[PDB]
Amino acid sequence: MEAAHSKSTEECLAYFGVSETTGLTPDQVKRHLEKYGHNELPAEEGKSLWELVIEQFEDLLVRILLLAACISFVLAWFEEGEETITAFVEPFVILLILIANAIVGVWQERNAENAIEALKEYEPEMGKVYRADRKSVQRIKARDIVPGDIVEVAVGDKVPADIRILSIKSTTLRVDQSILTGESVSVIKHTEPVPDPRAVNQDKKNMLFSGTNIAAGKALGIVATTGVSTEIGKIRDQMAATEQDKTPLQQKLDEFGEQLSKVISLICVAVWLINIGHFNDPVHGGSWIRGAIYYFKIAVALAVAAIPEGLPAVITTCLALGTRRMAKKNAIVRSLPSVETLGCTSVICSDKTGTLTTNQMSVCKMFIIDKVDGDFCSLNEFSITGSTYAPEGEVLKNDKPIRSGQFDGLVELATICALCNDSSLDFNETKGVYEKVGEATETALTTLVEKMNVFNTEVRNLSKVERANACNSVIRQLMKKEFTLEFSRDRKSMSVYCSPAKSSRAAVGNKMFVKGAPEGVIDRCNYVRVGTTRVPMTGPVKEKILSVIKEWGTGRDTLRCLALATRDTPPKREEMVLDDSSRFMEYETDLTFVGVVGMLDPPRKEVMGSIQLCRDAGIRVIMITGDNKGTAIAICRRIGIFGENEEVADRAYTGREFDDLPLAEQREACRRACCFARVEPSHKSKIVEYLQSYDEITAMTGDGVNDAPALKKAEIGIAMGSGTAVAKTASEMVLADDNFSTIVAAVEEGRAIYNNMKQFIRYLISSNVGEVVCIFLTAALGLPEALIPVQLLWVNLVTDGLPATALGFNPPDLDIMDRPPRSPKEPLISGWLFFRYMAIGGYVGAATVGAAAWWFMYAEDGPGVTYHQLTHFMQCTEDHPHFEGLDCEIFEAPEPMTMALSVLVTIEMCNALNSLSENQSLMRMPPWVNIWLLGSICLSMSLHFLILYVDPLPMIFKLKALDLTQWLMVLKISLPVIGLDEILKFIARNYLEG
Ligand SMILES: C/C=C/C/C(C)=C\[C@H]1C/C=C/C=C/C[C@H](C)/C=C(\C)[C@@H](OC)C/C=C/[C@@H](O[C@@H]2O[C@H](CO)[C@@H](O)[C@H](OC)[C@H]2O)CC(=O)O1
Ligand code: NA
Repeated sequence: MEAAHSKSTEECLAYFGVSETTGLTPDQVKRHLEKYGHNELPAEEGKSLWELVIEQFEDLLVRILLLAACISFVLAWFEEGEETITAFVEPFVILLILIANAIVGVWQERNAENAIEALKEYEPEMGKVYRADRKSVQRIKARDIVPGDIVEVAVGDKVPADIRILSIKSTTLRVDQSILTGESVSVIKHTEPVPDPRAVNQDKKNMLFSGTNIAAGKALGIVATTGVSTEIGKIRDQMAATEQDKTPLQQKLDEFGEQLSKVISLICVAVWLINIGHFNDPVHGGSWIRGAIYYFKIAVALAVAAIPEGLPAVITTCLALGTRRMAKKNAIVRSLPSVETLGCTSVICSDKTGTLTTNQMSVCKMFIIDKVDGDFCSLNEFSITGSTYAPEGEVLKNDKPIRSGQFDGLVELATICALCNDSSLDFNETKGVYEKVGEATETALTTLVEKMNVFNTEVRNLSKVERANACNSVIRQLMKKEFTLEFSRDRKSMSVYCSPAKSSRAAVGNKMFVKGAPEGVIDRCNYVRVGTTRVPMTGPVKEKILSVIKEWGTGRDTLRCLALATRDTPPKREEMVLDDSSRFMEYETDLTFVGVVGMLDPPRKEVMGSIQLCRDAGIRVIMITGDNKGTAIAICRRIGIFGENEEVADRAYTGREFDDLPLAEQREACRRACCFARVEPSHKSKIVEYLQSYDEITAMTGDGVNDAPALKKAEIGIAMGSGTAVAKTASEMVLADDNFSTIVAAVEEGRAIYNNMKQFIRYLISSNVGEVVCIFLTAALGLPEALIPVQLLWVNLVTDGLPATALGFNPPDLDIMDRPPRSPKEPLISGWLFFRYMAIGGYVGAATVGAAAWWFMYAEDGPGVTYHQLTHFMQCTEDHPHFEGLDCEIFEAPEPMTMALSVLVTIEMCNALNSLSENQSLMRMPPWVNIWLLGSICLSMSLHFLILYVDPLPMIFKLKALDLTQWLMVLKISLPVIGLDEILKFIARNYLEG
């Protein structure tokens, strides 16, 4: 029964066919349980296993690198040399990274909590039911409960299923629907049906939702829906169906992997096409097995050279170090990738109360009728000082302090604010200030009564605690609070029936003090108070009332007006039906207007600049609020979303308006709307869908379970620190101080990280491009091997990894918030940037190959050899006469490879300094700016010397120590890379920037 709220209690019993006295018979229990199933959310199966590891080896590059290990393992065993430990190193280190890199991607254990599992914390273990097999109540497992069950609930009990209330045994039934609404105010429930079939959960005043817990009272009802059919269940299915996309950066890296695979695959074919001349060679010239060793040992080098093996470790360390910066700036980021995509935030949908405002409600102004006479009419405006819940303030008229007690209208003003009020004040000694108890709205009225002091009570003699509820208690001495008519969205008001104490205070029997929305209350007023006297509600007077209320709400004050009226001749205690919530409005009729009070929910102290900060950053800010369209717009103009004097008729909508628009115009409205008032529960996720349709990175925010689906669907889900756990687990970010400013502050960090992140990405890729050119040059020309795959890995992992990680601490390029958001489909390298690192990669390739060729030919300690015979090193044993000087092992010498490797390492240290800034010259930007970079460079070169000195290492890397004689040549060939890059930077700023 999904529409059980609209059906009467007799109808729900008739549908399921169950007796309220007996309950479901064990036969029915078997039938209902086998039909509707168990009352429990589906166990989130489809979890990770060994398959999660398989997913890491699904891409193309990972298979190419894996293939490099298999081919390497084949060539590892096949060798004549009697070397032991160095045998299984090439295929060993590959698995080390392939395993390590896979573990990083599989790392979704500690860096990501489950949202649906946190949602299962609301469904209780056991629940009470009345079955036909027994007489007394019997508690069973909540899962065993089925639709049609006659369940029982009391105070403290957690509601097991969506229950249609049948009978309330206690005096009044209160439930804390904080998770399914947000307001901590325990709403009062009733038994009568709600006529609207598609009414919102907040309107269903005869339903107990699962997950909710009874704050007070005891009642019995029939179970309407269970499992996924409940309100919690329907929210769960929305989250389960919602698929989260991957950050635009992640899509670029997956895209780069596909491109890099074609590059490796193309070069492998290119290398084979260059050696197509071997077709025109004798079969007795040698063995094909010797040529196959070259083809296989080359391909493995290509895979290792092209791939940036250290990249994943570099970003994981950077983003982890970026997470700590987020936490310090009040921003608990969930996942690692979230810190980067945060900078690409183009839209920020935020809630007004709590986030944009301080939630420190306080009455600022208030007016009453001065006197009425024909067409003439005059009011009596006042102003209250002290934007806080503390009574430390005063009342003044026209910027002059006055005694509130001297106005009879103000006396009843404070009377209604004190009586018609369930909240109160409470002084906290630990904090050292006055705290609120209940609603922010009602507590402000409590504070107002304390400031006014209409009956002139002693205040200086009182203590700090007695001062809390002094004036309010004095009011309670006069009138007795008989009963209160609960607040409802149908009439938008609240009244309280009151009887005078035994003292004869000139009271006309009993009274009703109304409090609620202006337009609703003023219309039901047929009379108007004038201090002590009363006059009929005339036209001219009603104009002045709504005009001032219009001025306060629409004006710069942006006040939440609240009309206060009183019923002088209310119906008798017997005639009033206390259970019928619909008749409450009729009871609140024929009222006498007393006065209006205007309160303000003060905007955040820093939102003025944060909003303006988004204006420059090109980020669109949309406000979601519960205020009316008129005031919501006025508030938007105040904080900065709107200008003080611009047109915003189509740039702002209500829940009613937006819902009435067609599907096409709803999407058209979301691309220009910057304010949504009176928003429906499901409208949050709708707006996200329309925003996502324009390929726009959205940042929706919430706090309760209602917003979970919207947060889950949004790219950047934002939750509050004071929000529920489900909102936190579903969101990508959690605001520590619940501030809109900390969102923008985090977004600014997101762009700063992405700039530094994108920088070392081009740095590593630049090195990988050079390693491919080094291999292709030494292979195509037919030269001896310049670099070994075991060497290239240690270069990408350590020597390039350390500085690349140190590049994450690069100084933030100022004026970053001046530029617009990073485009989702923006390439990492393109145009001039591609040519820039292409030339840099092109030079290092020739430098490393030339460095090795230097030792083979024009060397000091090396042999005096020429180029034409150096390319024919594979024919050393064959063509004996042409090659004669020393052993053939000299072609496979460690010296020339040490030169090629030293030149590669030295240049990357210089290229790391080139990566300090993208275009800013090293003359402008000092190389010693980033201290962590210099520390990493010193550590890298220290490790470079380590693999040459400490004997155990160089034997494995196939290297031999170089003296000062050989190191000089390395610096001569390496250092020129800075000058070349300096020229490219100079060309970029001059003949490009325009
Ligand atoms: C981009 C932000 C990601 C967050 C993060 C915490 C970790 C990321 C950092 C990403 C590095 C990418 C490098 C590209 C390069 C060509 C590939 C190599 C060296 C690869 O080695 C050949 C290593 C890849 C390891 C990472 O693998 C993940 O594999 C998944 C399945 O295909 C993809 O969905 C992820 O796409 C972004 C991808 O990152 C381990 C990992 O999670 O690392
Ligand atoms: Na999400």
